[PDB]
Amino acid sequence: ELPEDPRWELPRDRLVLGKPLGEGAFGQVVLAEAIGLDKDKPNRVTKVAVKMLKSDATEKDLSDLISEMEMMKMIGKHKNIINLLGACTQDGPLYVIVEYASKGNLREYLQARRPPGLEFSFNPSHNPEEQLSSKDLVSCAYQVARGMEYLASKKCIHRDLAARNVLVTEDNVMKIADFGLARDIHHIDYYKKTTNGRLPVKWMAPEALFDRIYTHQSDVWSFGVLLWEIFTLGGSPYPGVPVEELFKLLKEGHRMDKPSNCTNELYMMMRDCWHAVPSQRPTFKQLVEDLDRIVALTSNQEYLDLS
Amino acid sequence: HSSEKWFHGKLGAGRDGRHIAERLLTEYCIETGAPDGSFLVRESETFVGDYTLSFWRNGKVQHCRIHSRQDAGTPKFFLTDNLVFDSLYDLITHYQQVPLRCNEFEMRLSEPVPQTNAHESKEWYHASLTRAQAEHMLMRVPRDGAFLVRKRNEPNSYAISFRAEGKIKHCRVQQEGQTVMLGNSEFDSLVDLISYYEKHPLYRKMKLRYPINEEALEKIGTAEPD
Ligand SMILES: Nc1ncnc2c1ncn2[C@@H]1O[C@H](COP(=O)(O)OP(=O)(O)CP(=O)(O)O)[C@@H](O)[C@H]1O
Ligand SMILES: [Mg+2]
Repeated sequence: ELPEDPRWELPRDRLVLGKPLGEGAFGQVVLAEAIGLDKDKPNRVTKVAVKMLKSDATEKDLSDLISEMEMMKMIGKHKNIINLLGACTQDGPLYVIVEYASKGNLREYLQARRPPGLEFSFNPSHNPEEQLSSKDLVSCAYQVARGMEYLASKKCIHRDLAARNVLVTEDNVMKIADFGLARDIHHIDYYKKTTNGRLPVKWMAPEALFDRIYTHQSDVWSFGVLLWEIFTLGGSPYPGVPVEELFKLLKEGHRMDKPSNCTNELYMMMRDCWHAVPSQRPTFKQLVEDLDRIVALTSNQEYLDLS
Repeated sequence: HSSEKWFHGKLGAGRDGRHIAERLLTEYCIETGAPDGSFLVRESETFVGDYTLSFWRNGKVQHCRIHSRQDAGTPKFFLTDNLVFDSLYDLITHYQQVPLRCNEFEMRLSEPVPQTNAHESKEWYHASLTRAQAEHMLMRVPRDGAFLVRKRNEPNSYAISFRAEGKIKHCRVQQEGQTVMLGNSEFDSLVDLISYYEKHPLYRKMKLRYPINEEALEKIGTAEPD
């Protein structure tokens, strides 16, 4: 029993757990039904997702989940950020209740939209209407940029931006999730990892890797990797390269190659995000604006020019 | 905040929002002999999160992007870099009095446009369903309040099929130009009519609470009685 919050705390019995949706080393998300989430609609059932610790969770993991929950309350609502619905903190396991993304994580979303290939066809010839276009891909990068831009304006670093952490809703809206590694840097303008532990190395910028220095600049690096993930439709960053050799590769100025079927500007965008000088990488405000233009230009949909 | 009006929101459940808005403004203005400046504000398809102002101008429907920015803590809306508002309302309001300066010429938005296609994406609405075909669906749902709205062959007319007192009962709706009539009652569109009776009683205090469709049956529907 820790500090309850009348603002988010929800009666533990107004939540009916369902099947798993995704797991990890020590943590799990399960679908569920929330009765009367809104006080003015006590009987309306809302499909939701609930995050919780596994059976073998440690003390440390619990504090990470507490933190994760506090971070989501401090960050606020945004079109492209998974929104926090409530929580169960008293007399029992901590439940962080969040919005349900019916199409899963971005990695899975993209892979299920990959082509059959020439001379090959799909069985049972699945939805040919959901096969994504070049316009739809830029739109996904744009949406994530908009969400990161908002997150940066709130003086926060995610530190775990990857396609597996971007959820896709029913209407295909990108929602940045998994704030368990996020940190507030309102006054300091950086975070320095003191302790040790698990880290998504293939998505981390050199300085965060070697010097343990985190900023919006390292998030932008991760975003470069995310872009690669998007344009390869769910590929794995630095495929086949052992992590222990990744260190050597980065220290020597190695960058991933251009994903086939990807304009040169988008590849240049990835390069900028991977700039060796952190201060030289674009900020999220620049990425949104660039991506804004490309979306306007890729979707041949004409609008009124007021200038 | 936005309370319907010219504000249509999501069109086609996220599918073909521009196209759906063009046919909605074209056939509507062509017929009603609408003046230039007729408009509606919809969600943007190209720029997710932003809005779009679609309007009628010289036999042609044109779209204008409404930028939104939620960084200054307060939301911001604008069409140009020299003018900004705290809400879609103050923004739409403004461009009703003051024109829209572009490449061609200027233009003050004139009058709103109702949601004439709003029902075409709803769960309860069916375009081609026979009465028996409808009764069979409501027969598989042993409840009171379950319903749907089918379109009939007769021009400008729809029926409302529902389960009152454990028995199938139908209701007649007639399209009169640009208004829907439920007998003596009159509304702006099917969706405004269903919206109403989703709260108020439609028959013996029986209210439209449970839209019915194929998937709705996969949640309630068994095999049919008689
Ligand atoms: N709201 C949601 N809707 C649908 N699926 C979700 C979801 N939230 C999470 N998932 C699924 O669970 C996966 C992992 O979720 P999340 O990233 O929040 O936990 P995590 O990766 O931190 C577990 P660990 O901390 O052990 O590594 C997502 O990639 C997705 O597959
Ligand atoms: Mg994760």
